Amino acid sequence: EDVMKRAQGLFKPIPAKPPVMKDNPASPSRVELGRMLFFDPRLSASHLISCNTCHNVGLGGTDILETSGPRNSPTVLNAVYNIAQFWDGRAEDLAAAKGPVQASVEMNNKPENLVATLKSIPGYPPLFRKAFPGQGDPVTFDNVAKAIEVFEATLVTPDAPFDKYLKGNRKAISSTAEQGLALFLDKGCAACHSGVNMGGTGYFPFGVREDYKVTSTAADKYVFRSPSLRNVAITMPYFHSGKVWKLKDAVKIMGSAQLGISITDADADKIVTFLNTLTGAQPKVMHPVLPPNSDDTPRPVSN
Amino acid sequence: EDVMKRAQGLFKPIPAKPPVMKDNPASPSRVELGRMLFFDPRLSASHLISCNTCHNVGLGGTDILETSGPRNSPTVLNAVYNIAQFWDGRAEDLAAQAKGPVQASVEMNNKPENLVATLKSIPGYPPLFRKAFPGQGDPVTFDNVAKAIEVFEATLVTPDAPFDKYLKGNRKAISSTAEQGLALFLDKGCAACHSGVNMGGTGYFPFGVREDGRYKVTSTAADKYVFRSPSLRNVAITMPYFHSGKVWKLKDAVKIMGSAQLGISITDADADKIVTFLNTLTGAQPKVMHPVLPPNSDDTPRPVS
Ligand code: HEC
Ligand code: HEC
Ligand code: HEC
Ligand code: HEC
Ligand SMILES: [Ca+2]
Ligand SMILES: [Ca+2]
Repeated sequence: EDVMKRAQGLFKPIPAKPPVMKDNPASPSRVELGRMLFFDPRLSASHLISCNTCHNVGLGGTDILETSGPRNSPTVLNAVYNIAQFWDGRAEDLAAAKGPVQASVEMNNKPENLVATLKSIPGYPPLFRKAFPGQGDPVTFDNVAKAIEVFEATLVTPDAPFDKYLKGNRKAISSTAEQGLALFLDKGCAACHSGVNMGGTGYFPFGVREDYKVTSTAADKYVFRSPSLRNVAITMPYFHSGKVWKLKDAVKIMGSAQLGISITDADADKIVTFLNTLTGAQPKVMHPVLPPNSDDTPRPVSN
Repeated sequence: EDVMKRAQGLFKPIPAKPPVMKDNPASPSRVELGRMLFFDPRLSASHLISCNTCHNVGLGGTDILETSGPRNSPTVLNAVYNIAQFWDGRAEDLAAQAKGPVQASVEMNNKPENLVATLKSIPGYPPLFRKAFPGQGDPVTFDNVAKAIEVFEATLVTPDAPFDKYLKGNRKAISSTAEQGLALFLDKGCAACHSGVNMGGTGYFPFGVREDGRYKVTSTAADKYVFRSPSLRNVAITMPYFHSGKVWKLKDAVKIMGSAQLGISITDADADKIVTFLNTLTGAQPKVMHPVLPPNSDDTPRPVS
């Protein structure tokens, strides 16, 4: 199959094994701690919002809201395979500081309040000494993000029917889905939505905006990340703004004159059918049991 | 006309003003320190090699050699507008920081702590680090060396290429043949990968040119490597081409990029028009004063060989 072979050139399947992070080695106790932090709403100043609120592991790693400039929450699933870390920005700033964990935390908290709160919870410091042995002061923000990152690295979705197809089985997806794939290649979609994550590799001067929703940029210095399409069927709504609710409308907008690509409604349906093959196996995550406040834990602040 | 409006969609001209670096504010003394360090060969263990050796401001910010796995040196000119920092790697690793390009370059020829100890042994350096990073007890550090350099790098931009005058409205700034090259570049789909203010350097793609004058071809990286699609600004003057530097002639690099593997075929006539367009992307080359560097003391480490 030409189509299969062309697919195997542009994409690779998600490995079952969590990828190693260089300079952040995974260990049981570090992965455990990262899981606790991920579900602990005390990392928000109000004590109500955890990472799981906006990146819900039960809803495709996102929260099925438009936004929470406001942005749609991208999935945490397979985010460890994204090269491009942010929805949009100017070239120079995406080039030259804060990564996504820190940025996310600052949405509803201050790093220093976060760390002072963790220190006030007697169960946390012993877990940080186990997870970061050797350090005199292991409860720090950088260590919070390290622990969370080794947990996020286990939030991968191997075994999507498309991945079975990449590994050699032509029958793992329906031939309607195969027609959508063929269309996805020939129309040019794959140039931007490529590699092991089927996107997340780069930025383009191409946002979807209003004035109806259309692809555009005026000569404007902002560029947008072309997202991974993995699990796109269950991470609605779509695009940086979350303004477009249906996958089919998303596919149709992407059939813009501005990126080459003309597509019929019939083409769209086949493409959607193909995009439906990219839903992998969803991680089964245990809700952690969190250590209790002390009398000295800071009070919630409503915002 | 229409070809113009499409080009204004995809590309953006280089600003004349150095871009502001988040958390790395430019100041006259930080810029001056960064220029000194850039031209100081004592940042290498041999004391012979400076940033300017591999990224020569005289030669389009590169060194016109294949390689110095070994990689061709990308230009420093406008590098402040590259989002993608490296030639290639796996997705998960490019996602992480194994250090940025300054640290990694230094590691080609030296160790960071030897660099720092060398700078402290040069009496004229510590005071300049004090002026450049006020309020810090110990300002001579590896991170401060990179910060000083980066604000110096931020001045190494090339505004006013003929193509940028065209972006700004003037259709006569490039030849009508250049304009046909432009039309081709867009229509064959080149611009999706070589877009924005830097006309590339925005992303990684699972295509590298490999050993197959067409011994070289685009081939997929079903191993798990992706390659940066580079900025094509000043491409006419930063030969040889591709991550390995193996293709010397621009026109050959263009033909190679006419790959069916990327849904593209171009005639030889086509290639020539595209080359003509690419030649419009050379900007004004920065005029950089070679610094006068402070002298060793008697305790400055010896060169190694
Ligand atoms: C708890 C501390 C966490 C963790 C570990 C992460 N998040 Fe969020 N997140 C939110 C939004 C709107 C974005 C998009 C920001 C933008 O691009 O402009 C993010 C982004 C991320 C990422 C990047 C994922 C990727 O595509 O590579 C990651 C890894 C990440 N977050 C992890 C929104 C929120 C919230 C809504 C209020 C909350 C709460 C969090 N995030 C918290 C966390
Ligand atoms: C071929 C016609 C396609 C198809 C079927 C899709 N794409 Fe793209 N894509 C690009 C960018 C920069 C974005 C983000 C835009 C924004 O957020 O404002 C997108 C977004 C999508 C989505 C939304 C998915 C989500 O998780 O929100 C979908 C379903 C989608 N694309 C499918 C970039 C590009 C390109 C770069 C030039 C090209 C070509 C395409 N996309 C083409 C297509
Ligand atoms: C002196 C300290 C410097 C500075 C400030 C920089 N360089 Fe180099 N450089 C070299 C090579 C082969 C590469 C490519 C590496 C790869 O991607 O695999 C680099 C890369 C850079 C960059 C990134 C540029 C970009 O495209 O965005 C930058 C900003 C950079 N360098 C700055 C080769 C060498 C050398 C050859 C021996 C020497 C000496 C240096 N570099 C030194 C420095
Ligand atoms: C349309 C026909 C074109 C033209 C005229 C060019 N490109 Fe690309 N390009 C891409 C990548 C990933 C690379 C680096 C590959 C490697 O080094 O192994 C390139 C490289 C080039 C160059 C060399 C520039 C240099 O400084 O060395 C040139 C002149 C060039 N390209 C022109 C990526 C892509 C794409 C991604 C899918 C597409 C499409 C194109 N390029 C198309 C074209
Ligand atoms: Ca979404
Ligand atoms: Ca070169």
